[PDB]
Amino acid sequence: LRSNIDLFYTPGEILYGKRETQQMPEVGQRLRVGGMVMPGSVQRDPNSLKVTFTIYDAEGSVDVSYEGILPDLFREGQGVVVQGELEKGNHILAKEVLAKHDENYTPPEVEKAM
Repeated sequence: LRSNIDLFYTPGEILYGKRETQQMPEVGQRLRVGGMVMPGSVQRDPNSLKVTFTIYDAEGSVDVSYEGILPDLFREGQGVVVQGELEKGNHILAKEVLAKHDENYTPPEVEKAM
């Protein structure tokens, strides 16, 4: 199947199969995944920007480690997007976390590489 940039999964598709059976990701790879943050799941380090949360949908759930400056929109019970790398089973090392605030990403060849 095609569409969008990169690939993507969900908290069903990382466990059950990508939207039919297209493949499963590598425990060695980078990927992206939307899901709804479970309430209460978001632990954050009392002294650090580390997070641990779970994201689910009407199907299954996955865990997320993130560490860093979290979207100020990110909330307990909204439909976020993760991206980063597969940890082990159904857990993602997020590398950014996004709060479905549309997002766009300006490339290099505009800012200071015109």
